[PDB]
Amino acid sequence: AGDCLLSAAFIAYAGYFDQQMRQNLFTTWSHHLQQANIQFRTDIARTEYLSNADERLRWQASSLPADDLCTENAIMLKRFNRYPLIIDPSGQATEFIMNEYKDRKITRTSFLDDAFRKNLESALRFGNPLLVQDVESYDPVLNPVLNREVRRTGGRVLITLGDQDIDLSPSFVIFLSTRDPTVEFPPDLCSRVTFVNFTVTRSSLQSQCLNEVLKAERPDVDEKRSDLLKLQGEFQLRLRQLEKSLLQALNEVKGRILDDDTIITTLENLKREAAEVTRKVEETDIVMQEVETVSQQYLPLSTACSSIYFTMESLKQIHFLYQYSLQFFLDIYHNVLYENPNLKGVTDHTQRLSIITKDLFQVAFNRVARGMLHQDHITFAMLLARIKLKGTVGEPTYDAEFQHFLRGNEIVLSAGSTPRIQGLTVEQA
Amino acid sequence: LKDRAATSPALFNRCVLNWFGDWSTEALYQVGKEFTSKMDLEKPNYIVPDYMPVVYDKLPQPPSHREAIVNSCVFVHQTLHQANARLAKRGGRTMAITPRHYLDFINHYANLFHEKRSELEEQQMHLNVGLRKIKETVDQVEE
Amino acid sequence: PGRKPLSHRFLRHVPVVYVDYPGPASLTQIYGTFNRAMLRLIPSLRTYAEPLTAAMVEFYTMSQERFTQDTQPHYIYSPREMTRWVRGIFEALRPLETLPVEGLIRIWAHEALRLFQDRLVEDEERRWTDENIDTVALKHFPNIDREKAMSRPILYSNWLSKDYIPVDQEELRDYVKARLKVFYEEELDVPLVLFNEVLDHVLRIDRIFRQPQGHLLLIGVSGAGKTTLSRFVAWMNGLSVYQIKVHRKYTGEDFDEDLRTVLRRSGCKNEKIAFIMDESNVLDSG
Ligand SMILES: Nc1ncnc2c1ncn2[C@@H]1O[C@H](COP(=O)(O)OP(=O)(O)O)[C@@H](O)[C@H]1O
Repeated sequence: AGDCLLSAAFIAYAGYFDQQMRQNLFTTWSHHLQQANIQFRTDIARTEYLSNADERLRWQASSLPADDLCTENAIMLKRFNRYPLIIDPSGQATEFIMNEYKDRKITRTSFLDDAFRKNLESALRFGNPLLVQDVESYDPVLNPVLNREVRRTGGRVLITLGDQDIDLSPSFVIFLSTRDPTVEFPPDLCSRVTFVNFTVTRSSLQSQCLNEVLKAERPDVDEKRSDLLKLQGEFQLRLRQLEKSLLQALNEVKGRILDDDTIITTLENLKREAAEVTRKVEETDIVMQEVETVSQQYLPLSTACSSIYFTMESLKQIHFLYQYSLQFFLDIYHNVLYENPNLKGVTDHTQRLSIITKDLFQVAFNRVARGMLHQDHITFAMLLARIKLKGTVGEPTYDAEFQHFLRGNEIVLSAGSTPRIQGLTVEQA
Repeated sequence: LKDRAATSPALFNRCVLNWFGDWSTEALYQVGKEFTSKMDLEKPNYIVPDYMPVVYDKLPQPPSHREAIVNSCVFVHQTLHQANARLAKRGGRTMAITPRHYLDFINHYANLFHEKRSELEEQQMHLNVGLRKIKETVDQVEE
Repeated sequence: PGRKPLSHRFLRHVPVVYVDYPGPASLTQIYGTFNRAMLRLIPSLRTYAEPLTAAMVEFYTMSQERFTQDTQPHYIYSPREMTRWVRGIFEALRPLETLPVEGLIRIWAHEALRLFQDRLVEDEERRWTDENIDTVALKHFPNIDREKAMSRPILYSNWLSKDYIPVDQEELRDYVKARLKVFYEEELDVPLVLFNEVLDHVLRIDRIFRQPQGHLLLIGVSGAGKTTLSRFVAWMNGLSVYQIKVHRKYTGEDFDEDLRTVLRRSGCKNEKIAFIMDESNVLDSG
């Protein structure tokens, strides 16, 4: 009861918020439910409760990033009542949904197209998906479609799309998308669509980078995290598959006793896999106790990565030419991970993390500054130094000192400004 | 409305404006209670140690966990309203949340609850069928 | 806003007269005559015409002093509100006789809430209006029974009886469910739960539809039910709802033709039209 409550509250309400806000919403709802003793199971995974193995696998096959935000967006996209409105500055979501609907012949159309109505009426009759981009100029003829106000009272299900009436095919699904990362929408359109937001955020970078470094460094914790996820149902799914295989074998052999090994092998395999699942469940206390330690060990690297990328993104303000995309930072990160010349020999993890962090800082500075004027190298270099200083823990953040260094000399006062020693001037005083 | 009046002065001359407020906690509680009725949320074993109402007025007595479910749904709506307010206060680009969001949330809850009860019931009956088959195999072995 | 200052070249040829809001004494003299003329259907309450006008003017001025246009752009309080107040009270006394003072001040309070509170935005404003309508009622009528207000849901409807008798919450709710059964049978099988605000809004839209010049400005969040309630109460009063099907290529002459069609239906064939529009329906200032 409470578990589906949380899942549906996440699906219908969240979707426009970023990963941090989605998680804050979910943890607040979970705290409220547990405080009222609405029994919901802890250590929940939204992704695998709202999807199974084959759906996720086909999603990854059809060009879906491995990030959890993309998986939750795909979950919101498979099951929805209000037709989704996609927010993605880049195009992975649009190509994802084009791939997910090749077999149903999804038509690509835009509101700016003069043939939008012609492409929409034919799509709605034929019953094939239609994906419409550039929702900035949303066309008000879709209001009956988004409202689902089709009149079923008549013999055939006719929708009053415009002046004339068109029969609504049951397989018609419309998709809306935009190319702009963030823009205001009219509330009337807002109430008729499920905002699914692929826009990337500091928390999204932190999660992506943490996942990537955990896959690269210490693959064992990543594989046992995957196993922890598989503990929610899909291992039980394979359990049920072996159960039905045993049931088929039982009446395939008709209870043969002369050759019993045919069923003894299956029974032994079932016993072994049951023991394995029991061991995994009983280790759920030991795991997520060292997994959390490992994840927190790799957290400074991820927060440094997010800070570095968003400093690069904000470098637009310094100069118009300083234009860097997310793919450029992803290339920098993949370079510091999978082809470092400094990581060939060192195998200890605590030293490997230091090398990765240091070289990530260095490669970011090199790649960014190579396309910067020789008056901003110090600016980027010392912004990176500030990021590293917040990264390290041996010394304080020195927030007050930086704030003074930046803007505290603008404090207005005229008391005691007279120089006292002969070796001093008024501005120095 | 400021420039809607300027474009057409007759909007405040011949039209008696009726302001619709956002659905109050009572309205949300009533919608949730009525729509989550086909759902079977009746749990005989349920204990309430604390006091966390949102509706505050009707049926504050120890609930049957159905009042608790609807109370939690209304709290979800209120919490998203607080989330929007905090996001606007500490930044910008917030989005209006309508009663249609509440209706969509209740529909999602109903459908997901139905699916996740039906799948468990069907796997349980499959398990019982397998148990009966194993008993039949035991009978064959005894023979 | 929207008032462009006139050019001095034209302004010198036209003298201008400043017509301000009538003062409390002028308002009292204006509407005391109206109250005395209205109360001729009930000789039993002639002595209460003076305090009725006193309370009307005092409440109107009190709501004029605060809750001005600074907070919201639609907080316009004019003697037109007083005129509508008098017209509503008079229409609520046309078929009705032998009314006690409690019933008269009940009608007064109902009209004051309909013309003074349903416009307010915040709940604090609404409860301020309720508290001060109660306090002015008790100040200008210190010798009345709690029949004046009883439960705060002051409702008037002409559905249960021929006249415009006040109705109870539960009976009206049951009647609205009964009519919603047939409404669903006709169309919109979607369920509509009837909470207090829904009944209040339905009654307000009905009383607007009663008058010949009834025009509405239903302002509220999307999905609050403004359109559904509008069509429901339009059917419940036998008005044919007409909507504009708006798209991008929907031009000005299309709107002109739609206006021509709706006016032909309204005038010719004597068909009552509940023609409704939304903000998404408007794309041109024309
Ligand atoms: N009192 C109510 N109970 C249940 N549902 C309602 C209620 N009022 C409105 N709705 C729902 O709102 C939807 C349409 O809302 P609408 O009338 O378009 O609001 P608005 O006109 O303010 O956008 C309908 O599908 C209906 O189910």
